[PDB]
Amino acid sequence: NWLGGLSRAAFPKRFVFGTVTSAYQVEGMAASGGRGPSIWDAFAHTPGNVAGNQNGDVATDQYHRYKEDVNLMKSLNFDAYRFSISWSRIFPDGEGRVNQEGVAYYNNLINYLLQKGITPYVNLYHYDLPLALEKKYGGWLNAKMADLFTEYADFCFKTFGNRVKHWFTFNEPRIVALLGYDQGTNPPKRCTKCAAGGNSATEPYIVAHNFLLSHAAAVARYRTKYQAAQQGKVGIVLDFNWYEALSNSTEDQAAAQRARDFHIGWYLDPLINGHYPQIMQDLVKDRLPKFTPEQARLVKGSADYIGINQYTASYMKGQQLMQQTPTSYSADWQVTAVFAKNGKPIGPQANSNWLYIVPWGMYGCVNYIKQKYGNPTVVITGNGMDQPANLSRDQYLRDTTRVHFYRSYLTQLKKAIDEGANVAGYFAWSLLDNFEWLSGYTSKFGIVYVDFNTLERHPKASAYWFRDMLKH
Ligand SMILES: OC[C@H]1O[C@@H](O[C@H]2[C@H](O)[C@@H](O)[C@H](O[C@H]3[C@H](O)[C@@H](O)[C@H](O[C@H]4[C@H](O)[C@@H](O)[C@H](O)O[C@@H]4CO)O[C@@H]3CO)O[C@@H]2CO)[C@H](O)[C@@H](O)[C@@H]1O
Ligand SMILES: OC[C@H]1O[C@@H](O[C@H]2[C@H](O)[C@@H](O)[C@H](O[C@H]3[C@H](O)[C@@H](O)[C@H](O[C@H]4[C@H](O)[C@@H](O)[C@H](O)O[C@@H]4CO)O[C@@H]3CO)O[C@@H]2CO)[C@H](O)[C@@H](O)[C@@H]1O
Ligand SMILES: [Zn+2]
Repeated sequence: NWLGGLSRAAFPKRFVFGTVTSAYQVEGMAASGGRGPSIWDAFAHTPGNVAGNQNGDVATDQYHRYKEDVNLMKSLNFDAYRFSISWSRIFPDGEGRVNQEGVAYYNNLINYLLQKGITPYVNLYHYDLPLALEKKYGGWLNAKMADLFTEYADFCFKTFGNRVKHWFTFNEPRIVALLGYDQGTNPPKRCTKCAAGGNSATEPYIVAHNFLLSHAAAVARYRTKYQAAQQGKVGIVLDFNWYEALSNSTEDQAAAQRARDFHIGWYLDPLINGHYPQIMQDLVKDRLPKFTPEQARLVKGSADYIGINQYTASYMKGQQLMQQTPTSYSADWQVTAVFAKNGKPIGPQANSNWLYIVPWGMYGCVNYIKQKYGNPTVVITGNGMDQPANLSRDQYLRDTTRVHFYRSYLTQLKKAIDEGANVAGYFAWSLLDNFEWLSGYTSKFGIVYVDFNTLERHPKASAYWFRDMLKH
């Protein structure tokens, strides 16, 4: 069957199904309703940065259309909606004055979701640092971010936490560290060779450390001030793509494990075990900041659940570990990614060049977290694939590849859960075609088509797939 035996009955009782967006990617009204600019507003408005010089000024205009979009998700039988609050929509300068119109938007959205029986899962941060904080403090390079983020988090807990019971602090700090500070292709565009300055061998580690410390401080505030009354939870969202040893050699198996440690262990070992992975300590040495015992104790156990964004997989080929002059976080891994084995590609690519369709990667990631980290509560916080630009409306709607993608990936997730993985929920990226960062509007991840000329929504085949699969 086109559902392939999948239904709510195929997953644990009370298992949560949702869709996901992020503020800058869908809201629009980027310079309206009192919102202050983020580092992404500045970046996207700079010619050459984004495909077609596009930006999120309007995006999908969810700001005005949110009731349409909530009605749609309810009609598709989803239980939950993961979205983010724009920090600069609440605090236009990142600190100080509150934008009451901004607060009103999120109240209206949260209240309508609950009215419609959709549980809000709320991210505090999704790449969108207030520009004022980047300029004044140097953003995530500054340890003061822990205080600044905590004050922002505190406001959100106070203001929305009587209704919001499922929080995330950050979205993919690895990608911020990697693209913002190693490669320098995302804001603030820092790297060794970059015009804005930087150092690809040191800054990604500083940035990751400050995300972990800020996460821990915000959760400490939640637990000490808000938890007793509000009785909600706070997690974090981490990207994890699977790495499989290219061969059964000791070298290749070590390479795959090294890649896992530099990718997900970078954050999970501090969050679960209170230290960075040993291999990163051994290889990165004095470039890897050290948690004090007090900080390690604040960070350890500070996530109530682990959000995982899972998309793809690759093979890893090893080498003899070498003494090398440090150049970048990326080069520190001492591995080679490989996308074919025995002459056959690991899988076909979606529109995004990095996204190989490899459903067994979902099983790989979830099983690995279960076995390595004491089976923590995991939520799949984003999974999906993209169509290219320039298709007709009807071609977008007949998204048979995406239907196959979800059926296969969810079957692999089911396999891991049936083997005992502690997965509490699953969220499809995305509800809507949206502003896909550097790809702008040239990458279409939605189960719902958005006509970017008219802003009309049209559910794709994959939307009706979810509706059928999720019927109560
Ligand atoms: O309906 C509005 C809109 O829907 C869009 O999506 C369509 C798909 O294009 C179409 O293929 C899909 O057909 C499903 C059907 O809904 C299921 O009920 C049926 O399930 C069968 C299954 O085939 C058997 O193997 C199994 O044993 O039994 C079940 C249940 O009896 O499977 C077919 C697919 O083969 O329906 C979607 C939703 O309508 C359309 O693209 C668009 O044109 C429509 O406007
Ligand atoms: O994109 C959809 C949606 O989900 C989330 O998107 C994240 C993904 O979770 C994350 O895996 C993805 O990471 C990519 C990254 O964007 C690429 O820049 C990077 O490219 C590699 C390249 O493949 C290599 O050949 C080269 O050597 O190195 C570069 C990196 O230096 O590959 C990784 C995947 O391995 O990034 C997405 C965001 O850009 C987000 O939460 C959401 O907002 C997205 O819309
Ligand atoms: Zn509008």
